[PDB]
Amino acid sequence: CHPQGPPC
Amino acid sequence: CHPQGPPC
Amino acid sequence: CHPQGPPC
Amino acid sequence: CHPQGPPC
Amino acid sequence: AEAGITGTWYNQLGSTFIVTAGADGALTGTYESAVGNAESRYVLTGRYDSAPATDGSGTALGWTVAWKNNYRNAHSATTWSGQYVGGAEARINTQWLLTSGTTEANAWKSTLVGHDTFTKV
Amino acid sequence: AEAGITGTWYNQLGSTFIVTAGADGALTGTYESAVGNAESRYVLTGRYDSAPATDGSGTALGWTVAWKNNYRNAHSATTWSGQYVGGAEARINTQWLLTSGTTEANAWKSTLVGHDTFTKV
Amino acid sequence: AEAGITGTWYNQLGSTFIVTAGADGALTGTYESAVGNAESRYVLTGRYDSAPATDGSGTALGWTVAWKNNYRNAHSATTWSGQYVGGAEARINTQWLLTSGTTEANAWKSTLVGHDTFTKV
Amino acid sequence: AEAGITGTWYNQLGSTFIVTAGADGALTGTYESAVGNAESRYVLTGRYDSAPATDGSGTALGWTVAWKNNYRNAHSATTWSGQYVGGAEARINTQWLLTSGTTEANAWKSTLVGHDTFTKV
Repeated sequence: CHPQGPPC
Repeated sequence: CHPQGPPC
Repeated sequence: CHPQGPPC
Repeated sequence: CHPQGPPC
Repeated sequence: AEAGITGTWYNQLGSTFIVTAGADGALTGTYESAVGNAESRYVLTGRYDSAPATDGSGTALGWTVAWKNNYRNAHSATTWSGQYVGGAEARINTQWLLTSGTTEANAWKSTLVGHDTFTKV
Repeated sequence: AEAGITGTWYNQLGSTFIVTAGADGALTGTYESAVGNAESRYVLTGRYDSAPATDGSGTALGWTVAWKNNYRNAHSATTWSGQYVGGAEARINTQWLLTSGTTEANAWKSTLVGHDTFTKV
Repeated sequence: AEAGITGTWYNQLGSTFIVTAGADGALTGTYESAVGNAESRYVLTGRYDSAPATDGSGTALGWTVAWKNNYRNAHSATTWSGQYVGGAEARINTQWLLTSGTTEANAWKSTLVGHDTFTKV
Repeated sequence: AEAGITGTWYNQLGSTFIVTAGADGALTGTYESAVGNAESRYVLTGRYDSAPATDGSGTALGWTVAWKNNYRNAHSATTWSGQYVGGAEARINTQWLLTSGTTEANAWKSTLVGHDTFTKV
């Protein structure tokens, strides 16, 4: 889950 | 005024 | 191996 | 002549 | 699936897109520019995935318009690449590239990039 | 010219692109991967400027491939936008966008971007 | 002008951006990711036009975040390029590129492209 | 490595880029145009991965230039995102976005896109 995306 | 833009 | 890339 | 391009 | 993509759509600048999705994956129709007008109509052609991954994924698709018709020639062509998402309010979300024909010395600045959202009417 | 564009072109990865250019602006053909192979072949469609400018300006063009055929379906589609430059060493210089069909939560990173140069060698 | 860009901003995915505009054209601060959290904070650095063309034009600007801190390393860096537009509801509109470190064979697919709008709080 | 990146690099247009890389991830220096010239020089700032992966993966990096100095102001800014690859012929492979400050009506075509390869020769 990449830190630029939403809680993923 | 390019045809992809608004009335420009 | 996506078809646009190299031999995989 | 934008400064990123070639000699102009 | 083909049926849902077929119809008339509009983006946030007020342009019109009219399209038919064929059973073999083909897309055909017309793009209209400066708030309608009579003929500022140009031909479009594209391709879509006709057997989509289905549960709740979008359908991938894309098309090209070269900006020349019998009245005007802007010496440029745009390509849109994005996805169809069905529902009660269907949408197409895209990113696009516009390229102009230039001389060698100006090729470094030939291409513009941007994004459009289309609503079905 | 149309028949300048018409032919077999190769990119820096080994992919082969075979195109027919029609007099009124149509572009049609085949794309195939894996530096050959049997059905690594997919259908393409596009548009180009059939009446370019008369100083040394390149010819603008674009095309789409959806990645599904009789044997495979990768649920994605690519568009290429660029220009053709003729002469003794004719070339096609492009940039491309690849979009995959995703769920809403994965929409933020649906699209990749890149650039390709095609020659006849 | 510097004053108006300085502050706390948020985009449509719920990320936080905290920035100071210096008088020489410099930008410094912090980007926060997955709905806040304690330290999923990363350093940012950028540049803006400090003597803008003024009548009603936006201010051009841009910045970089490399995704490594004392807790995590994603081996990637994003750049945002866009404009500041003042008013009663100030906005930053951007387009961004994300690149990951890859091996030679996968470099053709190292970069993602997208777009964000930021609201000042 | 940081000192691998540290040096003088040239692109395919003749532009010279001089950079210092700090141990914790900072990137600073000068960019200049017109294959030399006196004040065709502008300031740059950026970030890079100071702890890369250990198979043959490149090092991710990015930087910004705003186009204003003591003598000129072009009311625009560029960001470059890419990766460094070392060895006998070290290179920096990038893509870039250039955004200009515009009025609302010209916002649709504010941004250009391109790609640059930098070497030490």
